This record gives sequence, C-alpha cells and structure tokens, in this order.
Amino acid sequence: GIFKVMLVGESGVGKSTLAGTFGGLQGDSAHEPENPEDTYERRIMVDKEEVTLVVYDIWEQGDAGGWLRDHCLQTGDAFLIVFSVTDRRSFSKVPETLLRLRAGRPHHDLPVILVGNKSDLARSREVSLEEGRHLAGTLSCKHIETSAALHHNTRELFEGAVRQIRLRR
Ligand SMILES: Nc1nc2c(ncn2[C@@H]2O[C@H](COP(=O)(O)OP(=O)(O)O)[C@@H](O)[C@H]2O)c(=O)[nH]1
Ligand SMILES: [Mg+2]
Repeated sequence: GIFKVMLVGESGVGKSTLAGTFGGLQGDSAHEPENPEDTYERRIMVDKEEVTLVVYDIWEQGDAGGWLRDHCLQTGDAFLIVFSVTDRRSFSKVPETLLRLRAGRPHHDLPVILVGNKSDLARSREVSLEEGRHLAGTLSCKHIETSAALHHNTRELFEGAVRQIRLRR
C-alpha cells in the first residue's frame, strides 16, 4: 500500500527539517499533483512489511495556505502534530490543531502522533518531556520527542506513523 503522512504545526517547529530526515525522494512542480514540492517519497520496511510512504510538508501558514491545509487534512492517512520543546506557544496550540483535524474528518478515526521537536536544544527548552507526555495522555495520542537536527528518534517517528496507520487497517 501507499501511506500519506502529514507534518503539521506552527512555523519554526522543525517540520521541513523533520521531513528531510525521512530520506525520501523530494517532489517538485514537475511531479504535481501527487508529488509536488515539499513532499518526500520512499519505500520502507516496517515490522517485516514494506510500504510506500509519502511524507508531506505542506502545512503552510496564512490565507494563501488554506487550500493546502484542506488538501492536507482531506488526503492524510496520519498526522504528525509537531511543536518545538523550545517554543511553549507552539505547544499551547497543539489541542486546537488536533481538534481541527479530528473535527474536520468526523467520519474517520485519525491516526496522530504528537512530536516534541528540538530536544537537543537543552539551554532553550520551555516544555518538559513530562508535560508533553501528559498532554498527549489527555488528548488520547502517542507522544515522541525528536531532534530533527541530530536525527534522534526520526526513524522511530516515521516507523511509528506507519504503525498508527496499520492499526486502523
Ligand atoms: N537545534 C535544532 N534546530 C532545529 C531542529 N529542527 C529544526 N531546527 C531549525 O529550526 C529552524 C526552523 O526549522 P524548519 O524545519 O524550517 O521549521 P518549519 O517552519 O516547521 O518548517 C531551522 O533553522 C532548522 O534548522 C532541531 O531538532 N534541533
Ligand atoms: Mg517549513
């Protein structure tokens, strides 16, 4: 099968940087509509089963990005809601973002992971591992911390996404 995994969240959290750690073949305007710019495709093996995974980084801020956020929600098989552990403001918006996704696909059970990125930036940390874990508990979803910069837990993130999807299948 083909799985479509969508990186979403506030600007600056590390969505594009996370996308780059997937190691996928990057799309472009020449391969629109199915592999546009800011998409990354790769065949991967998870738990002895291969899947073609397309990782999307098209969650654009502002009015001009509305149709892309809609396309993102309409077509995603799973959603990675990314905040930065160095940016409490991004963390604070996690529940609203999650509820918009859930409410926007009311007939579907949406596979989601809450991603606390920039875990390497110890000096700049504003949100704790514990806090992020607790909010995920509250919101009924899996939590993981990543350093997109160091590729720490990034294999686990994308493998986890595939697992999330398979467990509704
Ligand atoms: N130290 C550190 N910096 C990061 C990490 N992820 C992203 N960055 C940096 O944060 C900035 C914003 O990241 P970017 O991927 O463009 O964020 P986006 O707006 O969510 O796409 C860039 O300068 C990245 O290099 C991380 O895990 N650790
Ligand atoms: Mg970006």
